[PDB]
Amino acid sequence: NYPAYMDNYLKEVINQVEEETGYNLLTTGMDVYTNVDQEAQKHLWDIYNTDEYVAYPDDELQVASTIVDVSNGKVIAQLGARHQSSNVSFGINQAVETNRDWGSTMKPITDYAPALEYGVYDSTATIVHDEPYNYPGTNTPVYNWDRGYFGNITLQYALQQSRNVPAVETLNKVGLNRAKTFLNGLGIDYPSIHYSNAISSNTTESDKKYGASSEKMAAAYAAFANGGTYYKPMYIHKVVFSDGSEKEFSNVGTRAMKETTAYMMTDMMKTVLSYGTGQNAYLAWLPQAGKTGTSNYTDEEIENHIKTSQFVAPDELFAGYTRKYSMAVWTGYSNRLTPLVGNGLTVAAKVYRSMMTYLSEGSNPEDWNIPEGLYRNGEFVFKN
Amino acid sequence: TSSKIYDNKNQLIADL
Ligand SMILES: *C(=O)[C@@H]([C@@H]1NC(C(=O)O)=C(SC2CN(C3=NCCS3)C2)[C@@H]1C)[C@@H](C)O
Ligand SMILES: [Zn+2]
Ligand SMILES: [Zn+2]
Ligand SMILES: [Zn+2]
Ligand SMILES: [Zn+2]
Repeated sequence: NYPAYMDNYLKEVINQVEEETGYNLLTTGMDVYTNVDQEAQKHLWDIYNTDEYVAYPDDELQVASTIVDVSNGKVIAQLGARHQSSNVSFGINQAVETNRDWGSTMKPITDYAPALEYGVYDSTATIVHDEPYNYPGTNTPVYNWDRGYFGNITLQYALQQSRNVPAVETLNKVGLNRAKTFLNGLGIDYPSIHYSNAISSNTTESDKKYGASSEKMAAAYAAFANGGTYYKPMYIHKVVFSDGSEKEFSNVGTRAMKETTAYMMTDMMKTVLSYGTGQNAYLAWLPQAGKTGTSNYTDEEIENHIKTSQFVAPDELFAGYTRKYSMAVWTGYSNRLTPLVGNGLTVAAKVYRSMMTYLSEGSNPEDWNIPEGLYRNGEFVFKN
Repeated sequence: TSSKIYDNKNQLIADL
């Protein structure tokens, strides 16, 4: 027996124990010590399943999210579903599932960070281009959400307004192979990468590690938070075996980007919340950064299954981090063909706001310190 | 057969 709110977390623990030990804890007696902050995890459950924190449009709208400790990659909370009146033990955990499109949340990690890392751009003020534009080697246009084009704009403003053209063009300038390598360093892979991946986590396999889940995004963004080191999501701290043996898991990280890249990304993503698309997550007292995401339906889907001229989306996504924690939030419906509408598109950011409030309140929320190699200027940050 | 699971504060949370 075990509490219901822990069902998702335990399922990953079970999977992670046998990955490292080769032993399934359900068939072998062992005491397993985990990274789950029980109080935080309960609060996540409170947010999903009550009225106290978030105004949901209906009871079938789904939320999946993972919260990570930015210093070690310990997953401290995870809930893959809300309102589940079907108690089969250790079911599909949507929080580690990579089969929903993470849309614009791919931009910082696939496009803009690599461009800064490999020195394609030199500052957050670099004039980038929002003009009519085709996917390289194709006649298909990269449309913006409004079908409009802003023209000559700063990098910062591009990311902040979440424009598509500058993102895709940036992926072309970094190069597909170079970008794939960058994503790998952040725990994300594709079997094959394509230019549509500048604005989509859409993939062919997703049998295993391919694409993006709240789990992988939490881990990926955590790198921005800590000056650019990636940690593997860890659910288990220590196992003690029936025969008295004990195995402790130390969490070691890998340099995923230069500290200047991290800082510059953070500095731009601060504005997403203040001046941009992320304004439902804004908190005056909390130094935090983040990126929003709204995936879209296909050509086949708009024609045949989706009937409306209202703004709709199968998936709404937020990915934010403070100095201490990283959180990726996915929202949507089980059936992708049930579209998010009006207030439903604000859930993802409001779930983030509520959880982050809880976790950061009471500490001294530290801001980020401008590192050696960068200097301030007006609204923007420049290299040396 | 008998596996115990503890949170980050070492207090039992599941017995499987
Ligand atoms: C990314 O997910 C898509 C892109 N980005 C995005 C977002 O949520 O950042 C949108 S929603 C769009 C921005 N917005 C505004 N409403 C009032 C003024 S700005 C609705 C957009 C679809 C990318 C895959 O297209
Ligand atoms: Zn609470
Ligand atoms: Zn409460
Ligand atoms: Zn251009
Ligand atoms: Zn291709």
